[PDB]
Amino acid sequence: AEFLAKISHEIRTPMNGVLGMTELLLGTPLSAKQRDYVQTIHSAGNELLTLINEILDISKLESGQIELDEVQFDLNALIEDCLDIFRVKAEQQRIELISFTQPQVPRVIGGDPTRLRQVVLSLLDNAFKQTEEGEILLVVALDDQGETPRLRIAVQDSGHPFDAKEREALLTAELHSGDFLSASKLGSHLGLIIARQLVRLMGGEFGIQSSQGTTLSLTLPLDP
Amino acid sequence: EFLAKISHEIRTPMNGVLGMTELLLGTPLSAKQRDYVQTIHSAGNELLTLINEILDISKLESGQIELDEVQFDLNALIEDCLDIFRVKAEQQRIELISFTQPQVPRVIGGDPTRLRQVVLSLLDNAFKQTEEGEILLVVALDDQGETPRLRIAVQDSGHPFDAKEREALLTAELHSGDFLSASKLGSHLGLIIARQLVRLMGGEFGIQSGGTTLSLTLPLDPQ
Ligand SMILES: [Co+2]
Ligand SMILES: [Co+2]
Ligand SMILES: [Co+2]
Ligand SMILES: [Co+2]
Ligand SMILES: [Co+2]
Repeated sequence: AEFLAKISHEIRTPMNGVLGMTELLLGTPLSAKQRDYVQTIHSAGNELLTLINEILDISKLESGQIELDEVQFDLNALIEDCLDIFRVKAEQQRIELISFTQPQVPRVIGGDPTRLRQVVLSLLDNAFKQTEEGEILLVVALDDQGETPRLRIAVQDSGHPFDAKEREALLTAELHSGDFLSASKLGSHLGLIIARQLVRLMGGEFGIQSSQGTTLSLTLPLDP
Repeated sequence: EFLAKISHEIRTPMNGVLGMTELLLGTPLSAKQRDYVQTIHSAGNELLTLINEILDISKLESGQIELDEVQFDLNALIEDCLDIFRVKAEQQRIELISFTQPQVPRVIGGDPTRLRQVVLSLLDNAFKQTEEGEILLVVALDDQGETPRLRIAVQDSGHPFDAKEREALLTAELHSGDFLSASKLGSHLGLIIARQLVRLMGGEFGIQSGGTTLSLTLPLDPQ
Protein backbone atom coordinates (compact mmCIF):
# COMPACT_ATOMS: atom_id res chain seq x y z
CA ALA A 1 0.00 0.00 0.00
CA GLU A 2 2.90 2.38 0.69
CA PHE A 3 5.15 1.78 -2.33
CA LEU A 4 3.87 4.52 -4.65
CA ALA A 5 3.86 7.14 -1.89
CA LYS A 6 7.47 6.28 -0.99
CA ILE A 7 8.67 6.88 -4.56
CA SER A 8 6.33 9.89 -4.95
CA HIS A 9 9.33 12.12 -5.69
CA GLU A 10 10.70 9.79 -8.37
CA ILE A 11 7.33 9.85 -10.14
CA ARG A 12 6.49 13.53 -9.70
CA THR A 13 9.93 14.97 -10.48
CA PRO A 14 10.05 14.22 -14.25
CA MET A 15 6.44 15.40 -14.52
CA ASN A 16 7.48 18.59 -12.73
CA GLY A 17 10.43 18.98 -15.09
CA VAL A 18 8.15 18.69 -18.11
CA LEU A 19 5.82 21.47 -16.99
CA GLY A 20 8.58 23.69 -15.57
CA MET A 21 10.30 23.74 -18.94
CA THR A 22 6.91 24.40 -20.53
CA GLU A 23 6.15 27.52 -18.49
CA LEU A 24 9.76 28.52 -19.18
CA LEU A 25 9.26 28.04 -22.94
CA LEU A 26 6.09 30.16 -22.94
CA GLY A 27 8.22 32.97 -21.49
CA THR A 28 10.55 32.91 -24.50
CA PRO A 29 9.99 34.22 -28.04
CA LEU A 30 7.79 31.70 -29.85
CA SER A 31 6.30 31.67 -33.33
CA ALA A 32 2.56 30.98 -33.44
CA LYS A 33 3.27 27.44 -34.66
CA GLN A 34 5.86 26.98 -31.89
CA ARG A 35 3.36 28.28 -29.34
CA ASP A 36 0.69 25.83 -30.56
CA TYR A 37 3.01 22.93 -29.75
CA VAL A 38 4.24 24.28 -26.40
CA GLN A 39 0.65 25.05 -25.39
CA THR A 40 -0.19 21.42 -26.19
CA ILE A 41 2.57 20.16 -23.86
CA HIS A 42 1.09 22.44 -21.19
CA SER A 43 -2.42 21.06 -21.70
CA ALA A 44 -1.40 17.40 -21.97
CA GLY A 45 1.23 17.46 -19.22
CA ASN A 46 -1.15 19.06 -16.72
CA GLU A 47 -3.74 16.42 -17.65
CA LEU A 48 -1.23 13.70 -16.77
CA LEU A 49 0.09 15.46 -13.66
CA THR A 50 -3.45 15.73 -12.33
CA LEU A 51 -3.87 12.01 -12.96
CA ILE A 52 -0.64 11.23 -11.10
CA ASN A 53 -1.58 13.40 -8.10
CA GLU A 54 -4.95 11.63 -7.82
CA ILE A 55 -3.23 8.23 -7.93
CA LEU A 56 -0.81 9.20 -5.16
CA ASP A 57 -3.63 10.75 -3.11
CA ILE A 58 -5.81 7.64 -3.25
CA SER A 59 -2.67 5.54 -2.65
CA LYS A 60 -1.95 7.35 0.63
CA LEU A 61 -5.60 7.19 1.72
CA GLU A 62 -5.95 3.45 1.06
CA SER A 63 -2.90 2.73 3.14
CA GLY A 64 -3.20 4.41 6.50
CA GLN A 65 -0.80 7.15 5.51
CA ILE A 66 -3.19 10.13 5.35
CA GLU A 67 -6.74 10.72 6.56
CA LEU A 68 -9.83 12.30 5.05
CA ASP A 69 -10.65 15.83 6.16
CA GLU A 70 -13.50 16.67 8.56
CA VAL A 71 -14.74 20.26 8.24
CA GLN A 72 -18.18 21.86 8.16
CA PHE A 73 -18.73 23.08 4.61
CA ASP A 74 -21.55 24.45 2.47
CA LEU A 75 -22.96 21.40 0.68
CA ASN A 76 -25.17 23.36 -1.71
CA ALA A 77 -22.25 25.64 -2.61
CA LEU A 78 -20.12 22.62 -3.49
CA ILE A 79 -22.82 21.12 -5.72
CA GLU A 80 -23.33 24.54 -7.30
CA ASP A 81 -19.63 24.94 -8.10
CA CYS A 82 -19.47 21.51 -9.74
CA LEU A 83 -22.43 22.43 -11.94
CA ASP A 84 -20.77 25.72 -12.90
CA ILE A 85 -17.71 23.84 -14.17
CA PHE A 86 -19.87 22.00 -16.71
CA ARG A 87 -22.34 24.77 -17.53
CA VAL A 88 -20.10 26.20 -20.25
CA LYS A 89 -20.25 22.89 -22.13
CA ALA A 90 -23.94 22.58 -21.24
CA GLU A 91 -24.23 25.89 -23.11
CA GLN A 92 -23.72 23.83 -26.19
CA GLN A 93 -27.16 22.67 -27.28
CA ARG A 94 -27.02 18.93 -27.06
CA ILE A 95 -27.18 18.78 -23.28
CA GLU A 96 -29.46 20.02 -20.52
CA LEU A 97 -27.94 20.15 -17.03
CA ILE A 98 -30.59 19.97 -14.29
CA SER A 99 -30.03 19.66 -10.54
CA PHE A 100 -32.69 18.95 -7.91
CA THR A 101 -31.98 19.19 -4.18
CA GLN A 102 -34.59 17.84 -1.78
CA PRO A 103 -35.64 20.58 0.66
CA GLN A 104 -34.83 18.53 3.76
CA VAL A 105 -31.13 17.89 3.04
CA PRO A 106 -28.93 20.22 5.12
CA ARG A 107 -27.17 23.25 3.78
CA VAL A 108 -23.97 22.43 5.70
CA ILE A 109 -22.53 18.99 6.48
CA GLY A 110 -19.28 17.56 7.84
CA GLY A 111 -16.77 15.82 5.62
CA ASP A 112 -14.03 16.41 3.06
CA PRO A 113 -15.20 19.11 0.60
CA THR A 114 -12.22 18.91 -1.77
CA ARG A 115 -12.44 15.13 -2.14
CA LEU A 116 -16.24 15.02 -2.31
CA ARG A 117 -16.06 17.59 -5.10
CA GLN A 118 -13.64 15.30 -6.88
CA VAL A 119 -16.20 12.50 -6.59
CA VAL A 120 -19.06 14.61 -7.92
CA LEU A 121 -16.95 16.11 -10.71
CA SER A 122 -15.99 12.59 -11.83
CA LEU A 123 -19.60 11.41 -12.00
CA LEU A 124 -20.60 14.52 -13.96
CA ASP A 125 -17.61 14.13 -16.28
CA ASN A 126 -18.63 10.56 -17.08
CA ALA A 127 -22.26 11.59 -17.62
CA PHE A 128 -21.18 14.16 -20.22
CA LYS A 129 -19.07 11.71 -22.21
CA GLN A 130 -21.85 9.12 -22.14
CA THR A 131 -24.48 11.50 -23.52
CA GLU A 132 -24.51 12.74 -27.10
CA GLU A 133 -28.06 14.09 -26.72
CA GLY A 134 -30.43 14.69 -23.84
CA GLU A 135 -30.40 15.70 -20.19
CA ILE A 136 -27.99 15.20 -17.30
CA LEU A 137 -29.56 15.10 -13.85
CA LEU A 138 -27.84 15.64 -10.50
CA VAL A 139 -30.05 14.84 -7.51
CA VAL A 140 -29.06 15.43 -3.88
CA ALA A 141 -31.52 13.62 -1.62
CA LEU A 142 -31.74 12.10 1.85
CA ASP A 143 -31.81 8.30 2.04
CA ASP A 144 -33.94 6.75 4.79
CA GLN A 145 -33.71 3.06 3.86
CA GLY A 146 -31.04 2.77 6.57
CA GLU A 147 -31.31 3.03 10.34
CA THR A 148 -30.51 6.77 10.10
CA PRO A 149 -30.87 9.34 7.29
CA ARG A 150 -27.96 8.96 4.89
CA LEU A 151 -27.12 11.54 2.24
CA ARG A 152 -27.56 10.54 -1.40
CA ILE A 153 -26.02 12.13 -4.49
CA ALA A 154 -26.90 10.63 -7.87
CA VAL A 155 -25.99 11.51 -11.44
CA GLN A 156 -28.21 10.22 -14.24
CA ASP A 157 -27.34 10.20 -17.95
CA SER A 158 -29.00 9.15 -21.21
CA GLY A 159 -26.10 7.32 -22.86
CA HIS A 160 -25.26 3.71 -23.53
CA PRO A 161 -26.04 1.72 -20.36
CA PHE A 162 -23.74 -0.27 -18.13
CA ASP A 163 -23.88 -3.98 -18.80
CA ALA A 164 -23.70 -6.44 -15.91
CA LYS A 165 -19.97 -7.10 -16.38
CA GLU A 166 -18.97 -3.42 -16.39
CA ARG A 167 -21.29 -2.74 -13.46
CA GLU A 168 -19.83 -5.53 -11.32
CA ALA A 169 -16.30 -4.45 -12.22
CA LEU A 170 -16.80 -0.88 -10.96
CA LEU A 171 -18.78 -1.87 -7.86
CA THR A 172 -16.07 -4.24 -6.58
CA ALA A 173 -13.16 -2.12 -7.83
CA GLU A 174 -10.32 -1.62 -5.36
CA LEU A 175 -6.96 -1.12 -7.12
CA HIS A 176 -3.73 -1.60 -5.07
CA SER A 177 -0.60 -0.04 -6.60
CA GLY A 178 0.56 -1.12 -9.96
CA ASP A 179 -3.06 -1.55 -10.79
CA PHE A 180 -3.41 2.17 -11.16
CA LEU A 181 -0.84 2.30 -13.92
CA SER A 182 -2.03 -0.93 -15.55
CA ALA A 183 -4.08 -1.04 -18.71
CA SER A 184 -7.47 -2.76 -18.68
CA LYS A 185 -9.62 -2.27 -21.77
CA LEU A 186 -12.76 -3.26 -19.85
CA GLY A 187 -15.07 -0.62 -18.48
CA SER A 188 -14.11 2.44 -16.56
CA HIS A 189 -11.32 5.00 -16.65
CA LEU A 190 -9.26 5.95 -13.61
CA GLY A 191 -11.29 8.96 -12.48
CA LEU A 192 -14.43 6.91 -11.91
CA ILE A 193 -12.58 4.14 -10.04
CA ILE A 194 -10.73 6.60 -7.80
CA ALA A 195 -13.98 8.45 -7.12
CA ARG A 196 -15.70 5.16 -6.29
CA GLN A 197 -12.86 4.17 -3.96
CA LEU A 198 -13.12 7.56 -2.27
CA VAL A 199 -16.77 6.96 -1.42
CA ARG A 200 -15.81 3.64 0.19
CA LEU A 201 -13.20 5.42 2.33
CA MET A 202 -15.86 8.02 3.18
CA GLY A 203 -17.96 5.21 4.68
CA GLY A 204 -20.39 5.45 1.78
CA GLU A 205 -22.04 2.96 -0.57
CA PHE A 206 -21.80 3.14 -4.36
CA GLY A 207 -24.64 2.33 -6.74
CA ILE A 208 -24.97 1.69 -10.47
CA GLN A 209 -28.50 1.15 -11.81
CA SER A 210 -29.45 0.89 -15.48
CA SER A 211 -33.08 1.31 -19.09
CA GLN A 212 -31.45 3.58 -21.69
CA GLY A 213 -29.34 5.46 -19.13
CA THR A 214 -27.20 4.87 -16.07
CA THR A 215 -27.59 6.28 -12.57
CA LEU A 216 -24.33 6.44 -10.63
CA SER A 217 -24.96 7.25 -6.99
CA LEU A 218 -23.09 7.62 -3.72
CA THR A 219 -24.77 7.36 -0.31
CA LEU A 220 -22.84 8.77 2.64
CA PRO A 221 -23.27 8.72 6.44
CA LEU A 222 -24.80 11.77 8.12
CA ASP A 223 -24.26 12.86 11.71
CA PRO A 224 -27.82 13.06 13.22
CA GLU B 1 10.55 -4.20 -24.67
CA PHE B 2 8.25 -4.25 -21.67
CA LEU B 3 5.95 -7.02 -20.52
CA ALA B 4 2.95 -4.97 -19.64
CA LYS B 5 0.89 -2.20 -21.08
CA ILE B 6 0.50 1.12 -19.39
CA SER B 7 -2.96 2.62 -19.13
CA HIS B 8 -3.89 4.58 -22.22
CA GLU B 9 -4.68 7.43 -19.89
CA ILE B 10 -1.05 7.75 -18.97
CA ARG B 11 0.22 6.80 -22.37
CA THR B 12 -1.82 9.15 -24.50
CA PRO B 13 -0.90 12.43 -22.85
CA MET B 14 2.71 11.45 -22.73
CA ASN B 15 2.66 10.58 -26.40
CA GLY B 16 1.33 14.02 -27.06
CA VAL B 17 4.02 15.70 -25.05
CA LEU B 18 6.71 13.67 -26.73
CA GLY B 19 5.13 14.38 -30.04
CA MET B 20 5.35 18.11 -29.51
CA THR B 21 9.02 17.87 -28.50
CA GLU B 22 9.92 16.17 -31.78
CA LEU B 23 7.99 18.83 -33.72
CA LEU B 24 9.72 21.64 -31.83
CA LEU B 25 13.18 20.19 -32.47
CA GLY B 26 12.33 20.59 -36.17
CA THR B 27 11.82 24.34 -35.56
CA PRO B 28 14.55 27.01 -35.16
CA LEU B 29 15.38 27.26 -31.46
CA SER B 30 17.81 29.20 -29.31
CA ALA B 31 20.32 27.03 -27.48
CA LYS B 32 18.26 27.82 -24.38
CA GLN B 33 15.02 26.59 -25.99
CA ARG B 34 16.63 23.46 -27.43
CA ASP B 35 17.75 22.66 -23.88
CA TYR B 36 14.19 23.15 -22.55
CA VAL B 37 12.79 20.86 -25.26
CA GLN B 38 15.51 18.22 -24.86
CA THR B 39 14.89 18.25 -21.10
CA ILE B 40 11.16 17.71 -21.68
CA HIS B 41 12.00 14.88 -24.08
CA SER B 42 14.34 13.29 -21.51
CA ALA B 43 11.89 13.65 -18.61
CA GLY B 44 8.87 12.27 -20.47
CA ASN B 45 10.70 9.12 -21.52
CA GLU B 46 12.24 8.55 -18.07
CA LEU B 47 8.82 8.79 -16.40
CA LEU B 48 7.36 6.38 -18.97
CA THR B 49 10.20 3.94 -18.41
CA LEU B 50 9.79 4.21 -14.63
CA ILE B 51 6.04 3.50 -14.78
CA ASN B 52 6.55 0.59 -17.16
CA GLU B 53 9.15 -1.07 -14.91
CA ILE B 54 6.98 -0.69 -11.79
CA LEU B 55 4.16 -2.32 -13.74
CA ASP B 56 6.38 -5.17 -14.98
CA ILE B 57 7.57 -6.06 -11.48
CA SER B 58 3.99 -6.05 -10.19
CA LYS B 59 2.90 -8.42 -12.96
CA LEU B 60 5.87 -10.74 -12.46
CA GLU B 61 5.61 -11.05 -8.67
CA SER B 62 1.85 -11.62 -9.09
CA GLY B 63 2.48 -14.65 -11.32
CA GLN B 64 0.51 -12.89 -14.06
CA ILE B 65 2.98 -13.42 -16.94
CA GLU B 66 3.05 -16.51 -19.17
CA LEU B 67 6.16 -17.47 -21.12
CA ASP B 68 6.02 -18.79 -24.68
CA GLU B 69 7.50 -22.06 -25.95
CA VAL B 70 8.83 -21.65 -29.49
CA GLN B 71 12.03 -22.54 -31.32
CA PHE B 72 14.28 -19.60 -32.17
CA ASP B 73 17.71 -18.88 -33.59
CA LEU B 74 19.77 -18.09 -30.49
CA ASN B 75 22.63 -16.59 -32.53
CA ALA B 76 20.25 -14.27 -34.38
CA LEU B 77 18.73 -13.11 -31.07
CA ILE B 78 22.18 -12.52 -29.58
CA GLU B 79 23.54 -10.63 -32.57
CA ASP B 80 20.56 -8.22 -32.76
CA CYS B 81 20.81 -7.34 -29.06
CA LEU B 82 24.42 -6.32 -29.67
CA ASP B 83 23.29 -4.65 -32.91
CA ILE B 84 21.03 -2.35 -30.88
CA PHE B 85 23.92 -1.10 -28.71
CA ARG B 86 26.53 -0.59 -31.43
CA VAL B 87 25.47 2.97 -32.31
CA LYS B 88 25.86 3.81 -28.61
CA ALA B 89 29.23 2.05 -28.30
CA GLU B 90 30.55 4.31 -31.07
CA GLN B 91 29.51 7.48 -29.25
CA GLN B 92 30.69 6.38 -25.79
CA ARG B 93 33.87 5.14 -27.51
CA ILE B 94 33.04 1.71 -26.06
CA GLU B 95 34.37 -1.57 -27.46
CA LEU B 96 31.50 -4.09 -27.40
CA ILE B 97 32.58 -7.65 -28.17
CA SER B 98 31.03 -11.10 -27.84
CA PHE B 99 31.93 -14.78 -27.88
CA THR B 100 29.79 -17.89 -28.44
CA GLN B 101 31.10 -21.36 -27.67
CA PRO B 102 30.76 -23.49 -30.83
CA GLN B 103 29.15 -26.25 -28.73
CA VAL B 104 26.15 -23.97 -28.11
CA PRO B 105 23.13 -24.98 -30.22
CA ARG B 106 21.96 -22.66 -32.95
CA VAL B 107 18.31 -23.32 -32.05
CA ILE B 108 16.80 -23.67 -28.57
CA GLY B 109 13.33 -23.51 -27.03
CA GLY B 110 11.85 -20.75 -24.91
CA ASP B 111 10.42 -17.23 -25.02
CA PRO B 112 12.63 -15.20 -27.40
CA THR B 113 10.84 -11.92 -26.65
CA ARG B 114 11.56 -12.32 -22.95
CA LEU B 115 15.10 -13.67 -23.32
CA ARG B 116 15.64 -10.62 -25.51
CA GLN B 117 14.36 -8.35 -22.73
CA VAL B 118 16.77 -9.97 -20.26
CA VAL B 119 19.80 -9.62 -22.54
CA LEU B 120 18.96 -6.01 -23.40
CA SER B 121 18.75 -5.36 -19.64
CA LEU B 122 22.28 -6.58 -18.93
CA LEU B 123 23.75 -4.64 -21.86
CA ASP B 124 21.91 -1.50 -20.78
CA ASN B 125 23.29 -1.87 -17.26
CA ALA B 126 26.83 -2.34 -18.59
CA PHE B 127 26.76 0.82 -20.72
CA LYS B 128 25.48 2.71 -17.67
CA GLN B 129 28.24 1.51 -15.35
CA THR B 130 31.11 1.88 -17.85
CA GLU B 131 32.50 5.25 -18.71
CA GLU B 132 35.10 3.30 -20.69
CA GLY B 133 36.41 -0.30 -20.68
CA GLU B 134 35.36 -3.32 -22.70
CA ILE B 135 31.86 -4.79 -22.57
CA LEU B 136 31.93 -8.52 -23.20
CA LEU B 137 28.92 -10.74 -23.96
CA VAL B 138 29.50 -14.50 -23.59
CA VAL B 139 27.18 -17.22 -24.82
CA ALA B 140 28.36 -20.61 -23.60
CA LEU B 141 27.36 -23.99 -22.28
CA ASP B 142 27.82 -24.63 -18.58
CA ASP B 143 28.88 -28.17 -17.64
CA GLN B 144 28.21 -28.13 -13.95
CA GLY B 145 25.15 -29.80 -12.45
CA GLU B 146 23.03 -32.64 -13.75
CA THR B 147 22.27 -31.62 -17.37
CA PRO B 148 23.94 -29.11 -19.69
CA ARG B 149 22.57 -25.60 -19.25
CA LEU B 150 22.83 -22.44 -21.33
CA ARG B 151 24.91 -19.60 -19.89
CA ILE B 152 24.81 -15.95 -20.91
CA ALA B 153 26.97 -13.37 -19.15
CA VAL B 154 27.84 -9.72 -19.65
CA GLN B 155 31.03 -8.28 -18.17
CA ASP B 156 31.93 -4.61 -17.77
CA SER B 157 34.79 -2.63 -16.24
CA GLY B 158 32.64 -0.02 -14.51
CA HIS B 159 32.10 1.04 -10.93
CA PRO B 160 31.00 -2.18 -9.18
CA PHE B 161 28.04 -2.93 -6.93
CA ASP B 162 28.77 -2.78 -3.23
CA ALA B 163 27.81 -5.65 -0.94
CA LYS B 164 24.43 -4.18 0.03
CA GLU B 165 23.59 -3.16 -3.55
CA ARG B 166 24.39 -6.69 -4.71
CA GLU B 167 22.30 -8.35 -2.00
CA ALA B 168 19.42 -6.04 -2.93
CA LEU B 169 19.51 -7.20 -6.56
CA LEU B 170 19.47 -10.87 -5.59
CA THR B 171 16.87 -10.70 -2.79
CA ALA B 172 14.65 -7.62 -3.23
CA GLU B 173 10.94 -8.41 -3.52
CA LEU B 174 8.06 -5.95 -3.78
CA HIS B 175 6.09 -7.34 -0.82
CA SER B 176 9.00 -7.57 1.50
CA GLY B 177 8.83 -4.93 4.24
CA ASP B 178 10.85 -2.23 2.48
CA PHE B 179 11.27 -3.49 -1.08
CA LEU B 180 13.95 -1.09 -2.25
CA SER B 181 15.60 2.29 -1.77
CA ALA B 182 13.95 5.06 -3.81
CA SER B 183 17.40 5.92 -5.20
CA LYS B 184 18.25 2.57 -6.72
CA LEU B 185 14.86 1.87 -8.31
CA GLY B 186 15.09 4.28 -11.23
CA SER B 187 18.73 3.24 -11.43
CA HIS B 188 18.34 -0.55 -11.46
CA LEU B 189 14.68 -1.61 -11.51
CA GLY B 190 15.39 -3.27 -14.86
CA LEU B 191 17.80 -5.85 -13.44
CA ILE B 192 15.23 -6.98 -10.87
CA ILE B 193 12.90 -7.55 -13.83
CA ALA B 194 15.61 -9.56 -15.58
CA ARG B 195 16.13 -11.60 -12.41
CA GLN B 196 12.38 -12.23 -12.11
CA LEU B 197 12.29 -13.34 -15.76
CA VAL B 198 15.27 -15.70 -15.54
CA ARG B 199 13.78 -17.37 -12.48
CA LEU B 200 10.43 -17.65 -14.27
CA MET B 201 12.39 -19.35 -17.07
CA GLY B 202 13.56 -21.87 -14.46
CA GLY B 203 17.10 -20.49 -14.50
CA GLU B 204 19.46 -18.85 -12.03
CA PHE B 205 20.56 -15.21 -11.93
CA GLY B 206 24.05 -14.33 -10.74
CA ILE B 207 26.14 -11.24 -10.12
CA GLN B 208 29.84 -11.03 -9.19
CA SER B 209 31.46 -7.64 -8.53
CA GLY B 210 35.13 -6.89 -7.91
CA GLY B 211 34.10 -4.48 -12.72
CA THR B 212 30.87 -6.50 -12.71
CA THR B 213 29.73 -9.73 -14.39
CA LEU B 214 25.99 -10.36 -14.58
CA SER B 215 25.09 -13.88 -15.66
CA LEU B 216 22.08 -16.11 -16.12
CA THR B 217 21.99 -19.89 -16.44
CA LEU B 218 19.02 -21.47 -18.24
CA PRO B 219 17.85 -25.06 -18.81
CA LEU B 220 18.22 -26.81 -22.16
CA ASP B 221 16.37 -29.66 -23.82
CA PRO B 222 18.88 -32.54 -24.05
CA GLN B 223 20.28 -33.53 -27.49
CO1 LIG C 1 11.46 10.86 -1.51
CO1 LIG D 1 0.13 26.96 -16.37
CO1 LIG E 1 -21.99 -1.91 -23.77
CO1 LIG F 1 -10.17 6.96 -23.00
CO1 LIG G 1 12.88 10.48 -29.02
